[PDB]
Amino acid sequence: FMLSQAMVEHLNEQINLEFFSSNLYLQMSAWCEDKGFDGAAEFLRAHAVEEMQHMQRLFTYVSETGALPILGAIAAPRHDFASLGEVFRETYQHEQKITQQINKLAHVAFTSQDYSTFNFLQWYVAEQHEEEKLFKGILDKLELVGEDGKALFFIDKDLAALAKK
Amino acid sequence: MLSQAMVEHLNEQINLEFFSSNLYLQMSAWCEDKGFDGAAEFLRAHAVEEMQHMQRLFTYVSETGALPILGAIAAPRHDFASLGEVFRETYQHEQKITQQINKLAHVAFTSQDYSTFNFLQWYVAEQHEEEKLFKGILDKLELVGEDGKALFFIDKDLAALAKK
Amino acid sequence: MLSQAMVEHLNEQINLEFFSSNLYLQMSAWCEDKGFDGAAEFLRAHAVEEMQHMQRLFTYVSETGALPILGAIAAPRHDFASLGEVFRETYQHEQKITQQINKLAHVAFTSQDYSTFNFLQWYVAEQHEEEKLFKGILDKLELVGEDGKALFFIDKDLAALAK
Amino acid sequence: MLSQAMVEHLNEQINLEFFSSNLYLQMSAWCEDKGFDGAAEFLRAHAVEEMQHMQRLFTYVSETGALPILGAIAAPRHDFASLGEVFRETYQHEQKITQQINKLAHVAFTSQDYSTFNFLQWYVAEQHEEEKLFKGILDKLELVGEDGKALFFIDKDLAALAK
Amino acid sequence: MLSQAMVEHLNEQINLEFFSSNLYLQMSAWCEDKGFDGAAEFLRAHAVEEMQHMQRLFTYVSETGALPILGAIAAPRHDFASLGEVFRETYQHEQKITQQINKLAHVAFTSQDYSTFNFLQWYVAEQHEEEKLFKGILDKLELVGEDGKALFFIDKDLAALAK
Amino acid sequence: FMLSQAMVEHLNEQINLEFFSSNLYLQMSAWCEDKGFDGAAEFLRAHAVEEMQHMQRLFTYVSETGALPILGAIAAPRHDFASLGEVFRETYQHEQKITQQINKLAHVAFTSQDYSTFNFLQWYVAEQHEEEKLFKGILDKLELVGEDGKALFFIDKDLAALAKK
Amino acid sequence: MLSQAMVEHLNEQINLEFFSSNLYLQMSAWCEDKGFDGAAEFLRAHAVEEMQHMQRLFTYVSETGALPILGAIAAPRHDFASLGEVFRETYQHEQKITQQINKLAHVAFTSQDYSTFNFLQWYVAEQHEEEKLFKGILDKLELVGEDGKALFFIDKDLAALAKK
Repeated sequence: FMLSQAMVEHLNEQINLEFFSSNLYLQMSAWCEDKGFDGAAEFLRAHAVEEMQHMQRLFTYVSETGALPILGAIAAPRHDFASLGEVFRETYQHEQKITQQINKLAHVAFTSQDYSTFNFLQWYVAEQHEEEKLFKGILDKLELVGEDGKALFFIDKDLAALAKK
Repeated sequence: MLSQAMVEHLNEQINLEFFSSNLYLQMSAWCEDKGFDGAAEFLRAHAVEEMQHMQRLFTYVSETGALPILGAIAAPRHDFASLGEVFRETYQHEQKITQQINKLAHVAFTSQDYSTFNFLQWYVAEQHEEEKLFKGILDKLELVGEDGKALFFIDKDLAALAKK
Repeated sequence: MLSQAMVEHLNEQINLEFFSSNLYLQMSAWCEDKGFDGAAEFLRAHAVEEMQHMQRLFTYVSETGALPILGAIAAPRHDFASLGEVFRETYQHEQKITQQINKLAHVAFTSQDYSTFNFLQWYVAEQHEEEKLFKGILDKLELVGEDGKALFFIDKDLAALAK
Repeated sequence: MLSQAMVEHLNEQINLEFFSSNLYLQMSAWCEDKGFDGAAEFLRAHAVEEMQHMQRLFTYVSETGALPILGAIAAPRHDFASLGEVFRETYQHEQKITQQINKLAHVAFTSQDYSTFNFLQWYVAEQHEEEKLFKGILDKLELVGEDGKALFFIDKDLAALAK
Repeated sequence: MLSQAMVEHLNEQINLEFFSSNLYLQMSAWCEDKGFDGAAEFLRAHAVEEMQHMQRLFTYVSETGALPILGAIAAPRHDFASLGEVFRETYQHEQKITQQINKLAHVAFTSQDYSTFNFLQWYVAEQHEEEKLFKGILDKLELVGEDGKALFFIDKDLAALAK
Repeated sequence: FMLSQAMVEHLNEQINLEFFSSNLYLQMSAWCEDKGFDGAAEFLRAHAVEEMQHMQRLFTYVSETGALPILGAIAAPRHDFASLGEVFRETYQHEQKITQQINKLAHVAFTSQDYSTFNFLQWYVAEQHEEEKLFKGILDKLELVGEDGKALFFIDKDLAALAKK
Repeated sequence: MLSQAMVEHLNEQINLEFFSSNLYLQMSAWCEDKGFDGAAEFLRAHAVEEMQHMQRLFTYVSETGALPILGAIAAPRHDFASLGEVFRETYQHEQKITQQINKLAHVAFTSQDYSTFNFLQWYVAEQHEEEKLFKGILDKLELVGEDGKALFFIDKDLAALAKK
């Protein structure tokens, strides 16, 4: 009753998206590991964990309103990538998609006067702000040093450091 | 290292473990929705542990030099007729996992993949624990029955079980 | 500066919160009278909590430069049929408060009073918590029933919730 | 679920372990009776250890859902010729236990009962330890002989081993 | 020096205590098999306690200079009708042990074996404790009944008693 | 009596192999040091020490069964290598040989129903799992950054770090 | 730096030290096999220390810029007629080492390799200790003889000696 039926559906859709996102990042981390980029792998693995916490936070919110969060089938994430650079370009694009989705979600909550859900989404709005700075910076590195083996060797070390942080 | 067949089997188990976690998570939501917070807390913790079983296997495959593949995770059922059905289903599900681990252990052995056989022993031990735990819950339902007051007390026990 | 109308909206909410507090205090006394000390304890603490919601708004209004005004507070109902009714009434009441909070929020936004909208966010969040809490109690009544033994055990859960 | 046959194998081992414990306790009493307190202490602790091996198996069987069954326990020998014989009998007995454990392990594996195989690994390891321990005592008897002064010093080593 | 007859009395009690321990262990397994983990835990600890009573007597006999003798231990009953029967059997059994202890005490006194009489005083005291404990459990069964919900709550009390 | 005579022989053979392996790694470390790769040297030196502990653990196990472990003559390890990369390629190959030997050992223990020795070898089975990930990662580094002087300079620093770990 | 001749001599000593460690290790196994655990513990510790003497020398050669070369390590004998023979052999072996260190010290001096002469002083001091220790063990055997009870007590002393 606290959530409109249409809002429960939007939130459930975001829950499934976040879940898939976590799995994509995890699958990507396995690619990096496979290709000898352990720093990238550690970074993406931690990022997958955090995305799973985003999904969990939504799942919990939905239940707390008295509605029923519902996981559907999670699609199989892509597992073959061309290069480390492509992995992080795909991640950046994917994060932009997430930001766009969270923003649409906020707009819907607002235009329907669901101030509670609007209030709830502020955490995500803020969190996606941090994400884009982080992932753009990685692309800026690749742009700066290039994508030859030596460049990737050093970038991989910076990713290892970002993970521990 | 790992045979291609072994990699496929391990990836299938990684996928099942992921599904299992999602099943327990979905179940915890039904429990909470119906007011069984103890059950919901217990199931949530189990969904976390199952996700760690998933990760451990994922990491093992990677460490052998193979590429683990998550695949598509099936949708878990999201409705149950009663709290009893929830835990009858968890029990049957855990037996399935135990059976699947055993087959895997068998495939590892019969192909002389002793490293994988050794790895799988942690899971073999864990499932022994899992089965005692869930059988004990069914035993409770059987004992007190499944009326409202019964479930009320069983739910309290579940909340206690969750805290550890 | 708060609009003349917004001051009136806030002042009315101050009055509603005050009455809400007294309603819960009166209910706690019914509970204690009928031997439900767990329930009395819980509602007693809830009445205090609500008095704090009142105070927070009162202070906000004062700090904007406006004058909060406590009107007259109606007498709360003191006659209830059963413990179940007490908690159904409370859940219903909490839903009314939630709705009033949402209206205030909407009027603040509509007014481009971003300050008051911001301020009300604490309340929006609190009400999310409150409804989960009270629906949980109705669920327990539903599960266990409303016979004597049932109420006996629910009252225990209420005392624990109180702590 | 443990096979009907595996339950019987485990139950029989439970019984063997129980008797083994009693055998060592009875031997400890012979030792104390003959003035070998070191040896009595050592065997007494060994009887407790063996009772624990028993309990571990008993609990395993119960936890699988099956029913462990303590049968009747035969009376252990209480008449021994000498301290040397006591410890030769124990070494021989430990070898029998080791062999039974290995058979159980083999039956578990053969059955594709990977759970019980896994469980038995603790026992396989323990028996490795035990045989080194008991062979060490026979070696000492061999080295020193079995005259009174000899036994006097060996008994001291046994008390120390007990700690 | 213990009389030939007193050694036999003590040895027989050693055997009874051993069987008593095994009886309680077997019962604990029935309990766990039927889903009464509280009861299993309680009886399991009680079996250990009884094994200690056994050991204490065993040691006493040895320390007098006599030879304790573990005879054969019969198989305990493993088939019970219900939790209630398990605990009625235990209370009955404890009463038998109490009576045997009293007979031993009387034979010791009659023999002017003041040493053994003195020794048995620990047991006389323990049995006083034990009977209060076990009668308390029968009283609870009487109060609550033996339906499923009843047993559910009694099992909780047993687990607590175990701690 | 606990070990079959054939098993004592297999275990003694593994003991001599482990000993030679330790010495090979030690000799390799001296080559790295000689060629100015102190990080590699520190790494290989520590690896030689650990292999000596593997051998020691087997030696002790054999004695504990009541059999007699026997060291034969240890062959002279190769001391002339072409490059750092060859050193680590040889190490990786050698580690694969060790893994294969441990596996054959496990199979023999099993097929002869020596569950005690089978149980004992599980430690080695697990340990060799770790080894191959470690040494493959080193080859992946060489593959990534190349084998020019600058590349080896940076790889040598990573090996120094792996050693302290 | 080091003359080629000096490098050869040092490498030969590295090889002897490795062998020595293996001899004591092999001996410790015979001791344990015959039930002399004290002797086996004492000899095991000595095998560890000898392996450190090896390493110290290995590191010195490397540090001078030369390449130390391990060579093939001879097989140590693995059987002995009695515990007494074990320790008569250890004594003779230690004297050989002492003699070899002295020759080395002499070669260092006579070629004015003062750095190597200085390095070798640690070994010169250590062998003085070694000889007191092992001579003292023979003195024990001589004193109590080599019957079973004698060896039993000597073995206890050896276990004590090992603990430090």
